[PDB]
Amino acid sequence: MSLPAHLQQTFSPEEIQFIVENEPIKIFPRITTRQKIRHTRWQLITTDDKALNNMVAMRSTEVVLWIALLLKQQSKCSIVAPQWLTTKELDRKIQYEKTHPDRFSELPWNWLVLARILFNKAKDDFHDPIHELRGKIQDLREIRQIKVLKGLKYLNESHLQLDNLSLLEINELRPFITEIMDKLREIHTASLT
Amino acid sequence: MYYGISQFSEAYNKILRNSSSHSSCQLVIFVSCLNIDALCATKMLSLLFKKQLVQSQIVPIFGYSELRRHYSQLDDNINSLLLVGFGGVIDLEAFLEIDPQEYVIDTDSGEQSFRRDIYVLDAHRPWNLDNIFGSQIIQCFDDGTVDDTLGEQKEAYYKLLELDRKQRKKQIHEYEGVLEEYYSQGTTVVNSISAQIYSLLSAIGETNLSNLWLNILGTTSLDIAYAQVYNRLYPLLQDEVKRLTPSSRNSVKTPDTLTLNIQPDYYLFLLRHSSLYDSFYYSNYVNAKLSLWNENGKKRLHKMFARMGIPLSTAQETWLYMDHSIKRELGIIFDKNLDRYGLQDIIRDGFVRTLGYRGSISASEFVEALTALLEVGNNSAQKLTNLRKRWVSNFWLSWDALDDRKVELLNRGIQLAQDLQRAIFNTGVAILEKKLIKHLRIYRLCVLQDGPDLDLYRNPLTLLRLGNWLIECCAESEDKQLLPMVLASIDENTDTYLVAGLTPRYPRGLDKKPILNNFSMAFQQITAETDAKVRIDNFESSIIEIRREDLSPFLEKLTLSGLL
Amino acid sequence: KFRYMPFSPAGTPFGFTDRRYLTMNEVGYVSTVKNSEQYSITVSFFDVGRFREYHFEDLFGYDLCFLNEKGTLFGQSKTGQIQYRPHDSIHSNWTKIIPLQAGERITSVAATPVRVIVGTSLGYFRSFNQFGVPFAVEKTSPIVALTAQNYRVFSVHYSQFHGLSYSLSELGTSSKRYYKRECPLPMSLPNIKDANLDYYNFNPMGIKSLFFSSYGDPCIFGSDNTLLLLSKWRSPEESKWLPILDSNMEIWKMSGGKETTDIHVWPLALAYDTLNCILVKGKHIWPEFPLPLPSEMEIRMPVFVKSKLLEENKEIQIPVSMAAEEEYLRSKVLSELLTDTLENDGEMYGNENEVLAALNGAYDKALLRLFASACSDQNVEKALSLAHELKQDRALTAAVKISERAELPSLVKKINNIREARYE
Repeated sequence: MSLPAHLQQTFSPEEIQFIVENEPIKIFPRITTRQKIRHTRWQLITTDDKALNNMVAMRSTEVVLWIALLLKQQSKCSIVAPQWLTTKELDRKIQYEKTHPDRFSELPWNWLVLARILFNKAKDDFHDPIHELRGKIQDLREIRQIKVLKGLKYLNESHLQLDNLSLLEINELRPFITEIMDKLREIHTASLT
Repeated sequence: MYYGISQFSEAYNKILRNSSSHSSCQLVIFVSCLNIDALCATKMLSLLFKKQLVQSQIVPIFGYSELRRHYSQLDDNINSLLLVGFGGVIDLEAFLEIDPQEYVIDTDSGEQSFRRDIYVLDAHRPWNLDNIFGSQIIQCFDDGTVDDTLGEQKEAYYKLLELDRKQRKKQIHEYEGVLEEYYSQGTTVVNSISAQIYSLLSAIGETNLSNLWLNILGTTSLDIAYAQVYNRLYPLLQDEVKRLTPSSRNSVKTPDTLTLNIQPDYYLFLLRHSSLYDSFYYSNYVNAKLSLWNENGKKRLHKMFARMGIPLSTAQETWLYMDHSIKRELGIIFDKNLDRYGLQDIIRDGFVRTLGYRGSISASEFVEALTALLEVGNNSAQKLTNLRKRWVSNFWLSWDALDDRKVELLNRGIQLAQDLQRAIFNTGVAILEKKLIKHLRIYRLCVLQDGPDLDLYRNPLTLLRLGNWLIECCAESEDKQLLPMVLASIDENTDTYLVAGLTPRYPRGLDKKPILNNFSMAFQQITAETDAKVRIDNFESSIIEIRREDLSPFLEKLTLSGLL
Repeated sequence: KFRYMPFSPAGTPFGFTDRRYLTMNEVGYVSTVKNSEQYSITVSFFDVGRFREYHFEDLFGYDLCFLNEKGTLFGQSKTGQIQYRPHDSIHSNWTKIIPLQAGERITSVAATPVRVIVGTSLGYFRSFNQFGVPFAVEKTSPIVALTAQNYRVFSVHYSQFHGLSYSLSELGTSSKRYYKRECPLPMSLPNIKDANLDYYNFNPMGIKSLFFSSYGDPCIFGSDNTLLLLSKWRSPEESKWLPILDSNMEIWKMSGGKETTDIHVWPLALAYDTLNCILVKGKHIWPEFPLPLPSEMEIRMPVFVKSKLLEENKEIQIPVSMAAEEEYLRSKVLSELLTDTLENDGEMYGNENEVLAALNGAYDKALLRLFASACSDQNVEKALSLAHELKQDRALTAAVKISERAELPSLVKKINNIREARYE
């Protein structure tokens, strides 16, 4: 039809990247665009223009992530990793995960997507050594995958609750969880008078 | 002179001003394929224009006939050209059929400007004076040659250009005499084109380890044939590796650490990717010292491994699987033993890159892989063109193998290089066993009439592998006089011989002023004199093609030529 | 007796390595690499729109540097070689030698748009113009550090026979002034293992950096890890040094109250309200060649009683009285620095008057948050003092509302007297 079959009820991983690229990120500019009191200007229509026309080299600012990546593609920026991409905060989340079998830890919805973007595009901007960050992103990925496999023993006619599951972790499971719960509902509602 | 080393930033800023817009592609790079240095130069220069967001097109070109064809059809919006690796030695203004009056704009004032710039990145000499002085459209880059070497030619060029009877006879034949001595010099390469572009990146402030590796690769490709030039540039590359390498030492290996060390890089064939035995057996230099084509030379090789104390069964193991004790002791084994055979010159320091856990490659081993991709990576006008299309198609295999994301294509290359060097060797022995090198007083002749997988040698580079193998072999023998060598090979389908003129060279350790390839004149001057059918269209103008029956008449007049 | 060493702002020792920073500041950083008995110097910029990085090989072995927005100045402390390299390269580089006596060394160098300034261990002070023409030779107490920003110059002097002192100058294309000459400097020298001694052999004074804030008020970051900013200096009879970061306390606070030894601050610049710095981690105090991103520490007045923070935490939570006391003090000092800049220099971004309006807004909200504690403890007298310092007539309406909510009707009447007095 008008929409391809592999998109009919879900997002492609590239559309899940596009959604995450709409978030604010903190950067250190390597250009001063700010004009002194003593020139081209941004004029955007989907995001706050007033943050970019006021850059000063090495004073941090927030911009939308797709502009930070476009500036970082030149030497013209550096991307400040969020506080949760630190070897301290990842190791507290790994401890939380091991300590609470019944729940996922309070990682932000975009954590796998943003880790994968910044490890490829901003590999030099981490304060911690990136091989220990990749190592702990994998340690978190694997623990949450066990907790997901435990959760699927409970597919149901009524609902599930999946509190801190990432958007990328929901998006891989969507065409399985919803397709099976749909047949459990059809088998159940068929039995009713 | 045209753009000296001090002023490459002005030529680059002129490209940005003229050819940067978000509207259109405006920049064209013509690159000679079949040249690794032009490849590594153009890779750096594309990573630069990527970072500046300059919309550009790269066109690989085989030879002068395709340069005219592609130039003839450039869209008139294209206002900067880079000619990377060719065109310095031809009159480009005459050859491309430029008249600057059809290109001039905004002529006002002691002033001109033009709708196109043609920047020539070339390391060959002798420079054509009508490019270096005699044009405002062509814009050569220089290593320093013009100011250091051409001052008498500059003066002679202008006094002759101004002078459009005793006082005239006394002077016009002095200045034409200076130009007539300036031409009637043989061809030579005097710099790497990649070290020129790295010195431009050093002026802009763009240097990093990726551009430095491409600088090391481009410059290493010279070492086989222009050793005298590699040794000038090598000290300058050592300084840049130190400058860019980070603080840490006794560092833990991690998947992310690139390390670009300076360390022992023995003058052996594909050591880290082959056995320790094949490393010696297929090395040009080793073959030349041991006379390794004939079976007494092979005895000298086994007798050396036995004396070094390495079993043949170990020497033949693939270098990864060869044992941990031999691979660290090897520096001591060679420093003890090689001197007995005169192989002492095999000890060399070179550049070795290792990325993460994927195991080291030296700059020497990497150019052997990249050349093997150019050589074999995949009605006579169709029979040439569908072959020259193949050599343009191979350029993009070598290009993609410069990317770290594409190690499987480098690993294709490292296998192909070992298939080629084996075929070169199995042909080079046939030449030396069957005595096919004839001594013709002025030069040495070799002509491959028939043989196994002879259909390789129709690529100009593969003919030059066999050339460089036969040259090393002769250049180490202490009785032979150094003479120019002519190497010819038949294509049975086109019915031509590919003929290459080769300079000899001094033995690899002796330490003189250079010697120059004057076949580039001798072939033109004999061609102009004869009614024979030839092609003189290759960028390395020491290489020509000739129809089968015309070859013996051509060589018959080459021996008479006073130009060699 | 004491040994004079060459200084450059934020520069680092070689340690066990073959490379170090000659300097860092708001413009960029410079590093030198030892390269088989000659050196290679790379000059790098934090603004890549304005400046293009460069490098050269140095035969002379320079160990002093000063980098500003017009050029880079290099010096060789032991031979008196100096070189100035303008950034546009339309102007030529120039080189000169200055006359050192036996055992004399260049201790520091600086540059200004019109002058190049050199100070030596015998306290000679040599000015050359921007093109290398000698303009003066003064003699002073030996100058252990120099800095400039535009036409302002700030120097720190030390000798066994004089003690620590500073001078502040504004040399100009015309109307040259010296604001302070050799006034005493209230900054701690170190308590004179190799983690510290490999640094104090390289920099005996322990000045980690010397800089002007982005608004041109002098700053110094000493061996005591405290950032001191000079206030009100444009009028010398009212000057004071303010300790605006105790960065040891501010680290202990963010590491959750662990006494933390593996972390050190390395200062680069004070943009308004915020120290740009590298947080270094490990057993050496100073950063390494792949220069980490400058972190940002927000300035904090030293009113944090560590023992009270310990008992209320046993992530750190700060008692809301202590937090209001800091925001009131921090806002009072920053509003005075802006106010004097806006009155003496004028704005450089139109925002500065809207910053000052927003900053007064955080001062009155901090005082009202203290007035609530004074009402909770029914100290009507303390409350009336807090209400009297309050700025906006519209914020004083909140004081009377709080005093009614607290049922302290004495404060209601007294505050009504303040409204009329300030209206008149």
